[PDB]
Amino acid sequence: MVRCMKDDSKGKTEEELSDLFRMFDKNADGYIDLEELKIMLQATGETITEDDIEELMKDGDKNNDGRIDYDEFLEFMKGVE
Ligand SMILES: [Ca+2]
Ligand SMILES: [Ca+2]
Repeated sequence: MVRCMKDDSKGKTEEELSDLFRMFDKNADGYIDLEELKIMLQATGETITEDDIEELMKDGDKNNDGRIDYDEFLEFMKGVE
């Protein structure tokens, strides 16, 4: 039958991935760049270099536009290896 609260629909769809994108973003505009990503990366303990970040954007970018967005993230996260 039909429920009220409906706590069965617990499927990890793209709806949940949309949040992961905002985490990486700095100002939450919808796109990510080496400069922006370099900021969030600074929080990490290890000392990453500007060159090391280029690798993250290289494989992270699928539209060869230079930045990463929801469409790119959903594609990058949906099977990185
Ligand atoms: Ca952004
Ligand atoms: Ca792209």
